[PDB]
Amino acid sequence: GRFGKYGGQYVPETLMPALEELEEAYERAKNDPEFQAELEYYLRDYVGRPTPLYFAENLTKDLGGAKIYLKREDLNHTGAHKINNALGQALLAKRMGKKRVIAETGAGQHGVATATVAAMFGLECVVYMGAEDIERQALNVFRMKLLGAKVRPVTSGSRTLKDAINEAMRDWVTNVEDTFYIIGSVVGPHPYPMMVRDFQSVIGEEARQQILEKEGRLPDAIVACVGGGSNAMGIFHPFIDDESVRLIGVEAAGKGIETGKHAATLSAGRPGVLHGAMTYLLQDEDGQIIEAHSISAGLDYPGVGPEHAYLKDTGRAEYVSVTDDEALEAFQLLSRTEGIIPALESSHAVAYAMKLAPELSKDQIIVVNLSGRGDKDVNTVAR
Amino acid sequence: GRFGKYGGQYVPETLMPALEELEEAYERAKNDPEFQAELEYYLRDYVGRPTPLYFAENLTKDLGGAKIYLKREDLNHTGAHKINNALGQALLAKRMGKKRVIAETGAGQHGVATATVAAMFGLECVVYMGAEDIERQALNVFRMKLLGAKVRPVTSGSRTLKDAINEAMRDWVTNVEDTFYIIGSVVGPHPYPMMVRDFQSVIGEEARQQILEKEGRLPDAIVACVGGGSNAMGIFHPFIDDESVRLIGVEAAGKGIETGKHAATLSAGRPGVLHGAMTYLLQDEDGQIIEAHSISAGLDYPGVGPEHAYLKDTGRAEYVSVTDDEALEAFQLLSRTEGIIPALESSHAVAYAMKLAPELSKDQIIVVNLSGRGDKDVNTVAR
Amino acid sequence: NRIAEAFEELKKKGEKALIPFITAGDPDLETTLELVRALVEAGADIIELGIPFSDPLADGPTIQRASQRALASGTTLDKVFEMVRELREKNTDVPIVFLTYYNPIFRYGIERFVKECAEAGVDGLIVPDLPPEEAADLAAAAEKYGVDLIFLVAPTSTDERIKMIAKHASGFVYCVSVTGVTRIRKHTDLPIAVGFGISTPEQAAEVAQVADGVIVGSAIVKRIEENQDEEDIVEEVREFVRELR
Amino acid sequence: MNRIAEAFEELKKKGEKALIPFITAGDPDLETTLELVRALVEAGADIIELGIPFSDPLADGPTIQRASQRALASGTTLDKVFEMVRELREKNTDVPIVFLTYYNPIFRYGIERFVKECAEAGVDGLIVPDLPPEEAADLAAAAEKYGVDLIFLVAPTSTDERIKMIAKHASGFVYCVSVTGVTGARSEISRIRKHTDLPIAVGFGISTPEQAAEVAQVADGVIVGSAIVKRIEENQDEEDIVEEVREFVRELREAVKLEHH
Ligand SMILES: *Cc1c(COP(=O)(O)O)cnc(C)c1O
Ligand SMILES: O=P(O)(O)OC[C@H](O)CO
Ligand SMILES: O=P(O)(O)OC[C@H](O)CO
Ligand code: NA
Ligand code: NA
Ligand code: NA
Repeated sequence: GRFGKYGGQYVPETLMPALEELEEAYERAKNDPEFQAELEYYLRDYVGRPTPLYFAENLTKDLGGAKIYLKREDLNHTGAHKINNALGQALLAKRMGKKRVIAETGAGQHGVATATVAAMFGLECVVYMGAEDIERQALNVFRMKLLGAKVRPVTSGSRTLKDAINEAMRDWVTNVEDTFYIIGSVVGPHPYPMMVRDFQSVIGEEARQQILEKEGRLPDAIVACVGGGSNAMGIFHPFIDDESVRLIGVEAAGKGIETGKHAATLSAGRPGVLHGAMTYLLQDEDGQIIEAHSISAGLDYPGVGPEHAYLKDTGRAEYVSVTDDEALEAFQLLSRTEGIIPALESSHAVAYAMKLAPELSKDQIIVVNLSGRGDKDVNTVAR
Repeated sequence: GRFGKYGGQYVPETLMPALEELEEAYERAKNDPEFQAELEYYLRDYVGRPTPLYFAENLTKDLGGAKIYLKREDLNHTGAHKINNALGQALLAKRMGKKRVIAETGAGQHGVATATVAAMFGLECVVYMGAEDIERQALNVFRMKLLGAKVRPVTSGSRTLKDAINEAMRDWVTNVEDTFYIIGSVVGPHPYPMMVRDFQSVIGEEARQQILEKEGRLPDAIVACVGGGSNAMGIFHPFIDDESVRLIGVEAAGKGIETGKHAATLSAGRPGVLHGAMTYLLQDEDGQIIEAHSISAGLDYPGVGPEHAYLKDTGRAEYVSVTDDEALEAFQLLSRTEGIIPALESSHAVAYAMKLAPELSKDQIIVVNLSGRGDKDVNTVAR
Repeated sequence: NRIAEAFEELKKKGEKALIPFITAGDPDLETTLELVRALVEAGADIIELGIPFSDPLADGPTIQRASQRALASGTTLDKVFEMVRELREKNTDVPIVFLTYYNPIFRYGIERFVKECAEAGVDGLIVPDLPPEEAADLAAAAEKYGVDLIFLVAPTSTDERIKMIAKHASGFVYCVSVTGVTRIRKHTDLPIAVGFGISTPEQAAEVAQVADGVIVGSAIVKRIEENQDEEDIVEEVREFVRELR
Repeated sequence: MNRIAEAFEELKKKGEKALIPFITAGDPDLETTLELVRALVEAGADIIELGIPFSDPLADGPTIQRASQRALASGTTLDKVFEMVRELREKNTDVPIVFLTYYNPIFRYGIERFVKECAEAGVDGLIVPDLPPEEAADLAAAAEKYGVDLIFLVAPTSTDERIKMIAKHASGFVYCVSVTGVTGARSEISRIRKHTDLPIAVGFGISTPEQAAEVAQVADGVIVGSAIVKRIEENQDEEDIVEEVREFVRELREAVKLEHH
C-alpha cells in the first residue's frame, strides 16, 4: 500500500480490521469478471461512457502551437469525473452487504456523485460536509437532498473538507458492520489511493485509445488539475509507462504561492501524515493542518494522493500551479472559443495548457483532462 | 411543406427568397454524405452521442408495471436535446458561408445551445430574448454572454418568446445574405419543421437500435413532453411506421386547463397561423396570440409544431397533459429513485409514464425521452 | 370596385395615387375616424387601415408600437368595421383597404370576414403573411363579394414569383421598395403602388415619378405618436399629408 | 527502569489498580494544565496522560475534539508542553507522564528529535493513536534508544494475530480499547490479552465511578479522559476547574481498586 515512501495505513487500531476487510474485498472484486462487467454496464448506460476526446480546433488555432484535445469528463452523468469512483465503490459496498454508504464532500461534487449512485443502487446515503462549505454550496446541498441523501453538517474543527473526512472516518469506524465509506479522491489509507485510481483509470484507458485512433501518436503532454488528485491519476496512470508522454499536474496557486493563500500541496507542502496516508501536506511548523485557498473550492484538500507524492519525487510527473486569475481567464477563453464552460477546477489545467501550447510545434499534441463542467461556477465567475 | 392541412409558409413576400434558398440548401445537405459525416463527427466528439438508453430498474419496480427505459438526452453537452438541432443548423450555416447565426429563446435553453455551437464553429451569434424572460433568466443570459453571444433584449410587444421570434425574423430578412436564423423547435415556415425534426431524429434512430438490442423488440410506447414539439418529433419520427408502437406526447396543463393559465396547445388550442405555420395555437377571440403559463418555461410556446397537429388529427399520436404538481412529483421521484434530476419539461413525460406504466403488463416496454437535465430547475423547485 | 374607379379617375387627369396608411385605433378609434376624414380632406386617394395584431411580423418599430397602442385601446376587427360603416354614412366615395394579418382573418372566419367587408364598405385587403399559394379560400371568398386582394412584390422576388403574384392580384400590386420591414416596377396590367421607407415629400414625388401610386405609413404614424394627445395630431397629419400631395 | 514500569510494579506489590487520567494539554491553557496535573497527582492518579492537541484528531469523540480546538487556539505547541513537563519535573520526578499525540506533529517535529526531547524533559511514554506497528518502526527504534515506552492500542475487533504482533512491539502497558469506535463518555461495556505479560489498562467510555470500579476488577488499570475533560469544559469558568476535577478524580480513585466483600 506504499508508493515509494508514501502511502501506508496510518489509522487507529479500531479501523485496521475494517481496512483489511476492504482490501481483501476489493482484491476479489478487482479480479471478478462479473463485478467488472456490471461496473462497465453502469458506466455505459447510467454514466454515459465512453466520453469523447474532442479536438479543440479554435483554441488550437488561437494559441498557435500544439494541437489541443479535451478529454470530455464534463459529459459524465452529474457533470464530473467523480461519479466513476463513487459508482465503483458503491458497487463494491453492495457486494460486501453494506446497506449504507457515507461520503465527505467539500464543494459538493463528490457528495452529489455519491448520493446519485446511492439513489440508483437503493443504498442509504449520508454525506458529511463542513458547515463553511454548506454555507457556500446551497444548490449542491439541495441536489443531495433531492437525491435522497442526508447531509450531516460538520461544525467541528475548521468546518470544511478535512473536518468532514474526519467525521466520516469516525462514522465508518463506529458503523462498519453496515456502512461503506466512499472516499472521494486518491487519498486516505490503503487501499483507497489504489482503488480510487483504478476506478478512474477508465479515463486514461479511453484517452489513450482515442488519441492513437485520432492522431496515431501518444500525447506530447497530458495536463490535469490536481486537488486530491483523482482525475489526474485517472488520466495519468495508463500513460505511466509511455516514457515520452509528459504528465503535468496543475495545482491552485490562489492569489499566488508567495501570498500563502494557495492550494499548491505538491509545490509548497512538505511530507506528513493526514487521513491515513503519508504524503505531501499543507501544514504549519507544528504539523497542524492548514486550510487551502483557491477560487475553486474543489481544489481545497490540504493533502494530495500519496501516488502523486511518489510521481513528483521520482520525476515521472511534473507539478505546476496557476493562479485564480489565470484559471478565470481560461474559463472565459474556453467558453467563448469552444463553447465549453469548464469547471473552475479544470480551468486550471486549461490555463497551463494555454501557456504550453504556444511553446510546442503544430505537430505536437496536448491532452487536457476536462474534469467537469462549469455550470456550477457561473455564479462565482459573475461575482 | 405541408402536414395534411397544417404547415406551409405563411410569411411575407420579403421572406420568400430566404426560405427558398434555405429549402434548397437543406434538401442538398439532407442527401449529402459529406454534410452528414461532418454532422455525425460533431455529434460524436462535441455533443457526446450516442446517448444511452437506460433501464430504470428502481422506478420500474416502484411503479409495478411496464419496464421503463429512459433515453438519456440529459447527457448531451449543454444538458438537453436542443443542441442536436442547433448543431445541425449551425453546420448548415457554416457550410453555406454564413458569418452570423441568430436565435430566439424563451427560457434561454435554445439560446445557450445556439451560442454554444456558434462559439465552437466560429460564427457570430445574436440571441433575441424578451425583456421579461431576461429578467427571469439571469444565469442563462450570463452563460450566453460567456459563450460570446450578444443578447438582444426585446422590449416590444409582450416582451417574451413570441416577440423575440418576430424580432429575429425581422433581423433575418434584413440580413439574409450573411445571417442564418436558427429556429429552436419544429415550428415556423417550411422547411424548419421538417429540418428540425430531421436533426432531432438521431434521438429516435439511436433509441430504436438500442431498444432492439436491449429487448429484441420495439417499444410498446414512447412518451415525450411537447412544448414546441422538437424532442417528441425526434424520438417519434423513426417509429411512425411501426404501427405497434404507441406515440404519446405530454403537454403542460399548469395550474389546470380550467384556470386558463396553461400551455396545452394541442388539447385546448384551435387551428390558426403563427410564425409562418398553420397549426394549433393558443389565441383569444380576436385571434390575438396569448402567452402560455407553466411551471416549466421550456413549455411556454403559444403554438406547437404542425407535424404534431397532423399526428394528432390522424390519430397516429395521442396527446395528453399533466399539471405542475404532477411534473413536480415526477421530478422528485426520479431524482430519489434513479439519481437522475430531470428537467421540469421532461418530468411531464415522466409524470405521464408514472400513470401509464401500472396500466401495462410487466413484459411490456415504455421508452421515456428524458429531454434534459434538471440542474437549471433546482432553484425553481425549491420555491 | 372603389379601388378600380379611383385609379381610373387619376389616370384621366394624369395623376398619381397618394395612399396613406394609419393604424386603426391609434391612439383610439374616435381619432382614427377623424384622421380618415382629414386624410380625405388633404387629398388621399386610397386609405389603408392597419388592423392591429399582437405579432406584426412584417412591421418595423413605428407600426409595431402603433399596433400595441391600438390593442391597448381595445381595438378589434368588429370595432373597426363599425367605424367604417360610420364613415360610409357620409363618405361613400373614398376606397378603404384593410391591412391585416391572416390569423385574425382565419379566427374570425374567412367567409364571414369577407362578407362583413363587403357590407361595411371595405374595398381591398392586404394580408402581409399570406402568399398566393395559401390564399385560395380567402381568394374564393373575396372574389364572391368583390373585395380585392392586394398582393405584395419585393425587390428580391424571383421573376417566376412576380408572374404568379400577377396572375392572382386584384385592385393593385403593392411594390415593397426594400427587402426589410416598415423597374423594379413592371409590368403586367394593374396599378402599381410603391411602399416601404418613403418618409419625406422629396422621396414621395421621387416615387410618384416611377409608379402609379405612393404608399406612406410609418412617416404618418410617427406624427400620430409624437403629437401629445392635443390633436394637433389631426392638424399635424393633415399638413404633412398635404405636403405629400 | 521506566517510571511506568516502576508505577505498575509498586501497585502490584500493594494489591492496587492504576488510575490513569487523561487531560488535553493547554485546555483551557497550560498554566491550568500544570495546576490540573498537580491536582491529579494529589488525587491519587498513578499515571497521567497528556493529550498533545492536533487539528485533525481522527480517533477522538466530540469532547476531546473540542478540548483540542481550545488548546490549539490557546497557542499550545509541542515545545510548550515540553516546557510545562520540565516545570513539572522541577518539583515532581515521580509521576509517570505519557504524551498522547497523533503522528504528524511527531513527524514534522522530527522523530528522533522528538523522542530525545521526551527523554530530556521527563516524558515516560507515548500513545500514538494513528500509528500501527507496521508503520511504527522508526518511532519504536528511537523510543527504544531513549528508554521511552510506546503504548499500542488493542481493539475488540483486533484478531489474535494482530494482538501477537501488537504486544510484540508494545512497552509500558497495553491500551485496551473498550469499544470499537472513538473516545467519549459512554454507558456500558474478554481481553484477556495475555499473549503478553505487560500490564493492561482499559479506556474509552469510562465516565462514572461505578463504571471505573467495574473496569478495575478485570484490568491492571483504568483510563478516564472524556469525563474529566467535561468537568474542565463545563467550568465555565473560574480556575475552580481544579476543585471539580479534583473532586471527580477522588471519586474515581476510591472506585479504582479491587472490590471488597
Ligand atoms: C472535485 C474535482 C476536482 C478535484 O478533485 P481531484 O481528486 O483532484 O480530481 C477536479 N475537477 C473537478 C471537476 C472536480 O469536481
Ligand atoms: O411607410 P412604411 O415604411 O411604414 O410602409 C408603408 C405602410 O407600412 C403601409 O404599407
Ligand atoms: O475516556 P475516553 O472515552 O475519553 O478515552 C480515554 C482517553 O480519551 C484516551 O486515553
Ligand atoms: Na491539495
Ligand atoms: Na456516448
Ligand atoms: Na405550446
